[PDB]
Amino acid sequence: KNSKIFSPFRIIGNVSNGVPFATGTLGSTFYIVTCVGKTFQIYDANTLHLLFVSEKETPSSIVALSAHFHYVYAAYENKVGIYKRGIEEHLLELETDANVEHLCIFGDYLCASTDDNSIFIYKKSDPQDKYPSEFYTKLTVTEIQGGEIVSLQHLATYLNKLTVVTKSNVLLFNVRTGKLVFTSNEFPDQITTAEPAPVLDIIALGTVTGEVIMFNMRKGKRIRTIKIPQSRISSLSFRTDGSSHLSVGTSSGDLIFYDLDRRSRIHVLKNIHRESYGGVTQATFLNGQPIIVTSGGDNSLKEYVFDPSLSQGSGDVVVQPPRYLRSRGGHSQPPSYIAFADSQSHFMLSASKDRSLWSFSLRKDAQSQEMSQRLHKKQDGGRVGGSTIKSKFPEIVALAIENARIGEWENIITAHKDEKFARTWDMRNKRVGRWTFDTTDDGFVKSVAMSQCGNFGFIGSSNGSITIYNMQSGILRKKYKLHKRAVTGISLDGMNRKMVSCGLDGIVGFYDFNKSTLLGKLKLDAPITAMVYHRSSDLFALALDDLSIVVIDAVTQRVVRQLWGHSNRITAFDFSPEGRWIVSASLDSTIRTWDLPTGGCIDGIIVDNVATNVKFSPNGDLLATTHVTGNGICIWTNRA
Amino acid sequence: EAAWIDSDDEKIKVPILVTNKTKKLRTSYNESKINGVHYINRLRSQFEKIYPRPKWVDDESDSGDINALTKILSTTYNYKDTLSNSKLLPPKKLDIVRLKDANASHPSHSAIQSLSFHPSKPLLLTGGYDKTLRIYHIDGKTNHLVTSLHLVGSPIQT
Amino acid sequence: GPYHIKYAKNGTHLLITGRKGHVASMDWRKGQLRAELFLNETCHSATYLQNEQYFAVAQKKYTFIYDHEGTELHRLKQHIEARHLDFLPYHYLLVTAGETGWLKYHDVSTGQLVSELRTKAGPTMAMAQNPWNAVMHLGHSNGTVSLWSPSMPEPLVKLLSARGPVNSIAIDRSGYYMATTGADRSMKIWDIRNFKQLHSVESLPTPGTNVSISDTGLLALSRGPHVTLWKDALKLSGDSKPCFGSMGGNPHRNTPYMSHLFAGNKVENLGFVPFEDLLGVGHQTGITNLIVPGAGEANYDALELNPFETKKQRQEQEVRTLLNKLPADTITL
Amino acid sequence: SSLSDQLAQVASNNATVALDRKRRQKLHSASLIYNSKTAATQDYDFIFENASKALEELSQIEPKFAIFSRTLFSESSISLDRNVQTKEEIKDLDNAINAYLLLASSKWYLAPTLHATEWLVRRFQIHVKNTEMLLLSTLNYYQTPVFKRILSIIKLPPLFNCLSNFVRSEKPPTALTMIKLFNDMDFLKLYTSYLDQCIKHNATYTNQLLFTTCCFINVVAFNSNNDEKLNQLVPILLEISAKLLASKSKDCQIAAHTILVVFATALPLKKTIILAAMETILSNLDAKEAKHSALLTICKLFQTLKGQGNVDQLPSKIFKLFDSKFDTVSILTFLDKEDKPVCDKFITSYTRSIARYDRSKLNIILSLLKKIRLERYEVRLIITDLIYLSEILEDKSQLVELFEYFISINEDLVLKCLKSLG
Amino acid sequence: PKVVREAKKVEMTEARAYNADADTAKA
Amino acid sequence: MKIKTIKRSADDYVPVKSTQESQMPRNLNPELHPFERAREYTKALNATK
RNA sequence: CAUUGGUGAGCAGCGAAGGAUUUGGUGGAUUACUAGCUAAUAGCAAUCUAUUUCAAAGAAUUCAAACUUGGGGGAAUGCCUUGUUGA
Ligand SMILES: [Mg+2]
Repeated sequence: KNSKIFSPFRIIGNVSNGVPFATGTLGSTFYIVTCVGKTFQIYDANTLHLLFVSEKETPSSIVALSAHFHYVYAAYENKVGIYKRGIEEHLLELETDANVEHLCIFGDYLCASTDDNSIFIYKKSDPQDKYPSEFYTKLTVTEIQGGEIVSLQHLATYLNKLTVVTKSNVLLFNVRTGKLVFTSNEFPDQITTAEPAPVLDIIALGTVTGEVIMFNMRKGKRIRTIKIPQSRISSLSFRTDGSSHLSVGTSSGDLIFYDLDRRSRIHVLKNIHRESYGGVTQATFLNGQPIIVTSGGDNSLKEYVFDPSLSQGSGDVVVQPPRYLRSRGGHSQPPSYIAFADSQSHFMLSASKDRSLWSFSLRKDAQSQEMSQRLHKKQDGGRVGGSTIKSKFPEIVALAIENARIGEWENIITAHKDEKFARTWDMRNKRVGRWTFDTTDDGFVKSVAMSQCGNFGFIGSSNGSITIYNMQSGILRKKYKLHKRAVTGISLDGMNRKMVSCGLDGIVGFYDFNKSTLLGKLKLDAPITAMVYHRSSDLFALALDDLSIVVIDAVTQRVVRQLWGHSNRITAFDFSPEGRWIVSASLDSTIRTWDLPTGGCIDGIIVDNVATNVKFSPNGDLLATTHVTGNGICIWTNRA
Repeated sequence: EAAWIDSDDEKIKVPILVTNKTKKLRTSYNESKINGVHYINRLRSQFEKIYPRPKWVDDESDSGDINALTKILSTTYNYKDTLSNSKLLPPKKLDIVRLKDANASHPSHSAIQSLSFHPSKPLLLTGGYDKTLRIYHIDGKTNHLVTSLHLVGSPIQT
Repeated sequence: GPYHIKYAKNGTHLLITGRKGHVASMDWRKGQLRAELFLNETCHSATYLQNEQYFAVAQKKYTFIYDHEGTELHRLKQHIEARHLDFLPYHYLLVTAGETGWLKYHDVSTGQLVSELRTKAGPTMAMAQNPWNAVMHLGHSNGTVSLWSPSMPEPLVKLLSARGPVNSIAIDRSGYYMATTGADRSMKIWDIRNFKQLHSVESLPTPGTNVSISDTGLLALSRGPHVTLWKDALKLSGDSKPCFGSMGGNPHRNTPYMSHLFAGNKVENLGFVPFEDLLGVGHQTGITNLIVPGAGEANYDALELNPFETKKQRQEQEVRTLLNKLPADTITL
Repeated sequence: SSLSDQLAQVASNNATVALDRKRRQKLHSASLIYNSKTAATQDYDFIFENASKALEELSQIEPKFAIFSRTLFSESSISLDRNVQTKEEIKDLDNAINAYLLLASSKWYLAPTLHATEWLVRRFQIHVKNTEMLLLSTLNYYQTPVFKRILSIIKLPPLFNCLSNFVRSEKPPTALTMIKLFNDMDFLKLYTSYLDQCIKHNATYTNQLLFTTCCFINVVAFNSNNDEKLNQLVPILLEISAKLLASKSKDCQIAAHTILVVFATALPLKKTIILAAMETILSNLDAKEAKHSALLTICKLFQTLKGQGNVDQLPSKIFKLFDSKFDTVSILTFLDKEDKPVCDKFITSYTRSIARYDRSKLNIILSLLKKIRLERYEVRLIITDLIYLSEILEDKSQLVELFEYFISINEDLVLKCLKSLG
Repeated sequence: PKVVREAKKVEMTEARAYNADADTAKA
Repeated sequence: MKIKTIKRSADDYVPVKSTQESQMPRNLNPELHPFERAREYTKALNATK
């Protein structure tokens, strides 16, 4: 499973996996710790710039995250790790196979709750020690005492008491003596969230049937009850800017605000996060400011701000609605296609099954941007035909990009699922272009290609026709008709002279683009699934249906190499920039490197998730691959 | 009145001066160690200084009545009756969605002079000066053509 | 940034000069901007002349005199690389010093260089006017403080008040006390009437960039981002020595009267508001005024300076101050 | 941000400091009774003398004004300057001023209020500081000359931006622009808070309710096309109606009736909201004129219901309340008058309510059905219930008579109900 | 003119927060 | 604690009446009036001129 | 007859709960992502400042210091240099 040429680098395009993020304050500034699968990222609350990432990938997925000043505690399986600046400093290993669920740190005590309703307490070896390491004691809540633990919390001004919140009721545990100080009355509804209020002795509890309870621990009595019918609470948080506001997040993807003083609703933010991915998994008011940070399972993190009231007097009643401030995001579902935008490791295009196309920056996450889909007005002046309700374009099946003419006109072509035309995009403006290319044979688009000069675009139809357009004006120039089955690949050499095509019928046609003549035709035994053309060496490889990669020299029109060994279909493959290697992935969950001079496999990997795409950087320093699972992109460094 | 009492607090004795933050708790300069009950009470007073006590916690508690109208507004977020149950369509807003053309499967060569839905079956009939009777199976997604009938020299006015 | 700030004598107007060349003159109480220049040059300091109508700016190599609206009036070719500017109001004399180590007095009214004196001690590090006698105090790299008058080619007095360069100098209103900070992390309070050193705060946490003395006698110190104030420091008694902390609450020890920390900013210059209980602070990101009770004189004398002057009083005040202008040679110890 | 923008903010904060003579001339020249040239010449003692006399006349009209003689119109108030006061003292000052503007809201037609208010304009500079309260109290006098004088000497807040053009303009603000000002949602929250204070203080008067109702009614009219914006109005203006119904003053209640009706016809609402709406209407219904208007509102609200349960019976608690505030004889008079509005859906729900909860009124059902013609479905529902009554309830002479009434009218439909039920 | 709805720049302000470290004590 | 600052009553120093003359406060502290001897000499020289 | 001159009155065609022109404000980018403050081998982040002071170290006959001037001619009184008188 360990490559001798490649090694993991990091994952691009993930901001949050849905686990509740943790907010930490250093001095005046704040930072947000978000979980990404087996590692966490730390963003600056001011600019949402990445600062640190976990040095090593955790063996198992992270379940809980808590941050106190420099130190960050990350829980996975039965181990709680302590991290500083993204480097592990110490590992806490619990003595029970039960997996940790929740994590609370107050004072010198670290409290870990396992799924078996057992709470483990650690203590600092020295009062001045930075983090707890020593094992103090174990507290277990039995079914008679209460139900499953919902979350651990510690209210302010409580000496060595831990407020254990269970589904049935709330409990108060004195960690120092390990004795149950107080037991709450049983509640009718199942509790799902707990948030300490800025007031004393009051903890906000959220039920599964839209009830928010301002339970008073000192009195052991209810103080208030907000009602949210037909909703499920997922997060609670209080505004500490001197205004008594409460933000109640819900699994449906809504965020409601209540003004406790006036017993009124300020506003509701609808569909900030997708309901399919858990809605508002976490929403936290920044301590003492009107900014609220919200997250969800849709791979996005947002910030909203309350502007000052617009009335000089009675600023309390006239509350401005929350305003979008900033955010970072990625794909909600795994990317379908990828490509390297520029010669350097500069930018990377990604299109996913969520119908969104993104331009990702390898060198700074802040630079990553979504390519907008707002259309140009037609040159003719006729009205554009489209549904009034705005919907994203279908999934991108194929993509081709060139940079010979970036900034002068369109330079990207994309093919869509079950769509009879290919759309154009402009990388410089980062928006859809103004040209649409039709196959003109009632056939779906199966292949797209661009000439190196950036003047022509080739569209391969499912009915066997190749249409050639001009990118500058989007006017059709030539149409080639040789294949009777779907064309699965098109390429043109650097000199814009010889053109090569491949189709499911198994024939590879060789064309002279200047003279528009058929130089020759080659029949292979099996249907051809994909094509990669190497312009520097004039060699192109074809992924045949019989689980082979056939390399052909366009100059002489003969098979030069044939590669065998894959046990299933070849999802994708690419040439190395120097033209010496081919890296291919297949459904059998492996990536193989093929040395073309010798025509043999020199390296092999076993990936847990099938590699749907593989792409070398033009430099050759980085290899990027995408998998059937995971919203991000896996980046590999080339040890060669 | 406190529902619970913790005896550990009365016995424990903490030093204040060890750390910078706690030093502000001292009532006099001479003292250096205070028992737990006083230590908590000092913390509570200092906590209020960080977060002032708002009005809602103290003065207000929930624990024909005129305020029924106010209460019902709080619980309900969508204040319009769901039009699904109502059998009577709204006056000014029409909920209309377009589907695929009926003629897309097999186009007509003249104006559609007349249309008719079959009383029970899902068929649509079109006639025109093209002198043809084209019947379509209106399914809303495909609309394929069931049959046709050309009537020579018989313009279809209806 | 960074920004150097100088208030007018009557405290009605404010002049800020960015280092990159942003000069603005405004009436800060009523929020009215009089002039704003965006000279694409390196401005070091600026000062108001007889009144708010004219101000002078020390640019890269020459000092420029400007009008109320920002129109240039003169380019002072004779002043080269002036870094410090001061105005003797009664004498109508403009004073400059800089890397040339030349102290030049310029008469605004007549436009004649009254006298140019060679300091012979290299670049001048600090400058402050003694309002009582209008004798200029210059600090140098060798740690000496020299007192100058237009009519003497050589300093009236030389005082050794530091073992490194003197970064700043400040003089009380009465002209009786002088405060000097040096690069040796030392602050010394001097008695300039008799030339007797009173206090020596030998060790400071960091070198003090600036010092300023208010009308009431408050002593201000700035150390990078810190701003600290002491009250009654300028006294001959030993107990009045500035101290940062009292040992066991010793009543004799003089702890700071007030403190404030500009978290990420290195303080550029300190100026007390003339007749208000405020302390102006210039720093990298702009200007800020700190409220300092007891800082300013409560009882101004309208005959000399009036914050509430109208324009008609101003133009009358301008002429009569010009009529009884004191001659330059009158300046003596 | 540029240096100019920050200084502009500094200029606004020190608007009333009176730093120099020119600033004093602008601030002191502002007046409601005197032109600029004469205003500048005046002294605070002169202005206070007239105001002191003016407040005395107001006190005769209404004793409550006499209290302000102790606080705002005292001889010591002459030396009181707002700028030198601390934050706590200013808030205390603003509470007194805000209270006065409420009393003066109804007496602006009297000349003394113009002289009583001049003291606050000159001394406390309310036209610069408390501009929002001053405009709101005088909002309904927009066509009067006094409002024109207020607009001239006043700097408009951001929310009152629509009135900017009518500053120092010969024409008074038009009724149409007044709708535009109310159209803004932030203004409605601002006005609602002000109107809430009036309800708390019983400071309302007829002219305020008339003007407030019209703008509220007109706002719904302007947003009738926009259903989404109507949805945003429901939390605010219905919440106002709840407060208005709480006022013991009958005029306030009638305004709530006027406001409530327009929403129901403008926007269909849940039967839960309509049911709750009645309970508030009937809870505090004491004045006869309110009772007349209320009953008109009750029937209109049901008429808008167009969903299953459109004519279902009232809940038990609601029915008892309605009967107490409206006896059967009263409604028989209501159905008697020829000009009765369409109320059949309510009568059907009321009719079915009688059968479920009261057996003694069954004779009243017969009388009601004759007076008002019910629609076909409503008749069918009534027959369906009365069939159930016969099987459960003992057969009575009145009960059979109600059937006999249906035998006379549309005998065939009576069989249809019987066929479906038994 | 309708009500101007401008989005003013919002910059952070230092805010004091309670430290839970004082909560723990040892016998 | 006990905090008090200089506070100027604008009405005292800027008269409300436009016709009234502006008040002229006086402090005879010598510290506010430097160069007593030099100023009187020049006024003597100007009078002689 | 031609306008590749302006202003209009209408078609063909395009055409999913509308289409077009202009514009205010904020947010993210425009260099390659190792976190805030301070008296910084650590504290703070609720700051301490009731240990923050002492000790030690630290002073070139460089005791030199306009590399900084628009050209021509001078400079009474100044200022620089050199000598000189008398204390
Ligand atoms: Mg714009």
